Amino acid sequence: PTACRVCGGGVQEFLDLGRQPLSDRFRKPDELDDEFTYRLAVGRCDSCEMVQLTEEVPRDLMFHEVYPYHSSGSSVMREHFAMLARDFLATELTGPDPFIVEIGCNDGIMLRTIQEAGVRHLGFEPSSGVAAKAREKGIRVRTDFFEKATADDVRRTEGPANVIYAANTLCHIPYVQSVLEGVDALLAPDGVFVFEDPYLGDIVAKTSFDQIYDQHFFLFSATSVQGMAQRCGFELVDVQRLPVHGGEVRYTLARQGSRTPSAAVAQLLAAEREQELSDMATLRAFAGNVVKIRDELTALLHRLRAEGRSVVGYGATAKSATVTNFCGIGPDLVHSVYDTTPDKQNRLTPGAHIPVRPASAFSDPYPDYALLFAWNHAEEIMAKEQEFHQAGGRWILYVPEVHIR
Ligand SMILES: Cc1cn([C@H]2C[C@H](O)[C@@H](COP(=O)(O)OP(=O)(O)O[C@@H]3C[C@](C)(N)C(=O)[C@@H](C)O3)O2)c(=O)[nH]c1=O
Ligand SMILES: Nc1ncnc2c1ncn2[C@@H]1O[C@H](CSCC[C@H](N)C(=O)O)[C@@H](O)[C@H]1O
Ligand SMILES: [Zn+2]
Repeated sequence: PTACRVCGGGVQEFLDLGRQPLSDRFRKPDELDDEFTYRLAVGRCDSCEMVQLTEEVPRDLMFHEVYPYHSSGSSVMREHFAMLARDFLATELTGPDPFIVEIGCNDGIMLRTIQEAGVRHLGFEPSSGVAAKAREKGIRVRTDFFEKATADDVRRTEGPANVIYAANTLCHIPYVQSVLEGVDALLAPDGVFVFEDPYLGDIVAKTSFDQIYDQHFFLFSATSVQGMAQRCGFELVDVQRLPVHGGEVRYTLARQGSRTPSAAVAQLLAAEREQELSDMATLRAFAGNVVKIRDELTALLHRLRAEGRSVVGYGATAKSATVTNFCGIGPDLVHSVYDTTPDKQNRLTPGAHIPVRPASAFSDPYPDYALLFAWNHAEEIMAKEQEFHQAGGRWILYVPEVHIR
């Protein structure tokens, strides 16, 4: 039985994805085939409605010098964060001498615009190789985890932050209480803590179970974020839905009664209550659809092999680990996975051990099918891969349902 990371309440499981490897550990073909596994399963707190995993992977197993994800590899995301940065420069960072702190700045995808504006800033990025890529752009970065203590250090030496921002980062952090204590110590009395992460509403609507893997500890909703804020002295004052990463919410927290919540907060809370998003029965129905997609996807891939049709994957996403290991998909069904990330090329995917090859290798003669694990990047990827589809190759998607197009 598992205690809620936010409130200490009881977490009831509704989905068990089985033994999983680390999502971003790509081994060389010669490397011995052991690896760390953990049980991936998800539950909902009874008190605060926080959806969360029931086993944590230690932070240092996930975030360290070989973290292979470099945010700046997507043009869509580069544009997304530039705009977010400009939006902040125009609103929250108009002070004299404003200060913005980003938790999980990675290769500096967001902070580059802040630095280029001459605004004082600090990235926390415990993963030293991406941290280094950010410093190369001139960005000020601390190779440390953000938590209560390092936030106190930063308050002490740099004074309060007008904005603390985290993208695709807070949901990676089981110790959200120490984070929030750090925000409390660091943030200006009139500041904002803004974070954006994959949205439970979108996961449930699209049955995108591949959004569940080791680094996604929390699947936030407005209902559970409002509860978490309230419980720590903050308040949810705005929400914005975002289409990136398969569907996200950007949550804006201010200290309690410092600002008036936008109409958008009540409206989303009401949609979720109306749709019974976080009712155990809804989440269990989602889990039932998860199994259906597994069963349909494997039936398709085995049918393809029996009809002599070649299948590869496209995008060696962290997400794809959950798919290949839960579904039992390896090299006998999907021969290679094509990917743009140098640190993942000439390696095997975790658990399933499918060879990863450079995307530049996905070329004539094309395979018959490409299983699109990077389905959140469909438009960006398919625009670069017109020749494949023109030649008659087809994509296999499993979100929101198994289908070919
Ligand atoms: C755009 C594009 C990507 N690709 C390849 C590159 C990447 O390996 C992967 C895409 O991964 P993408 O869906 O962005 O992140 P992943 O699920 O891994 O998830 C990661 C892990 C992390 C930090 N924990 C997180 O939360 C999100 C933000 O990112 O796909 C191409 O080959 N061609 C392309 O044109
Ligand atoms: N406690 C913590 N403080 C700051 N960053 C952290 C952290 N725990 C993990 N991270 C970093 O959080 C990042 C999650 S990946 C998301 C990166 C980027 N913000 C983007 O949206 O694409 C990784 O670079 C990881 O090393
Ligand atoms: Zn709780």
